[PDB]
Amino acid sequence: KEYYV
Amino acid sequence: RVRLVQFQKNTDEPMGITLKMNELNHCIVARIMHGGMIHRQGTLHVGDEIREINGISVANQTVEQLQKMLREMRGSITFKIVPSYR
Repeated sequence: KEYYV
Repeated sequence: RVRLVQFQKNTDEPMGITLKMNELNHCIVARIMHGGMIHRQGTLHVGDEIREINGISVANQTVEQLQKMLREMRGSITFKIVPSYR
């Protein structure tokens, strides 16, 4: 899954 | 093949990128929010692989640990990356 930073 | 890049994180603004792990357990820049901090500074581009953050190896970190580490970090930040090519 994608992860926001 | 490996490049050292630097950027400045001096506010509470997010980096404005999304990360993903691929089949080799490599940390890949998946999307970059236009107008966000990384986009403005030009530091990373889609498909780049992050190897180290301030000399800290990404390989033995979970995605949550990386997310937390990056959210809280401030100042001059160095990434060791494997760049993608157009």
